[PDB]
Amino acid sequence: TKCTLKSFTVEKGIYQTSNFRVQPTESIVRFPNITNLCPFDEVFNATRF
Amino acid sequence: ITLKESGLTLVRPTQTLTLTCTFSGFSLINSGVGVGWIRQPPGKALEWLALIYWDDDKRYNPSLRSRLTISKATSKNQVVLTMTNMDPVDTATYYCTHRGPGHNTPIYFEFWGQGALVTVSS
Repeated sequence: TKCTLKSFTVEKGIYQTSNFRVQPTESIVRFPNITNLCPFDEVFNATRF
Repeated sequence: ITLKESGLTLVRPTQTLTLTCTFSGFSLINSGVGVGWIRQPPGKALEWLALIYWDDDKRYNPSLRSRLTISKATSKNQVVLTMTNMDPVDTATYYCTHRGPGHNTPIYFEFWGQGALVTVSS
């Protein structure tokens, strides 16, 4: 409170010193959900080149 | 991987021998894979008949060429060998063998059949 009022003597009263905000505790993988790829086991495991 | 031969085991002279190797465990559509035939008379050394790679490269025993015809029925997973003008010297055991891939080089004759005793007599 002294720091806000910049004064070594604070008088009787109520002062709004600061704010608080609960911090995030976690991160949740940022993802949509997949399902399928493309043809790779059909270009590298090909029978005849 | 299993192989099994079938056909006529007894045939008259001046007739034709036919054999069918029906297999299980591999397909003649992959790379490497091929199927061959090897005969051995009773009490003699082995003998090579014919060979067919996966891309249909029909190698034959030269000395035994002009008499043999090998063909495939891939749908039926079977190979057919045919030799015309059979003779009493052709009494032997006939194995059908399989040549597949290895780890750095193609394998040849890794698997054998169970034989089909062929007698040419009357």
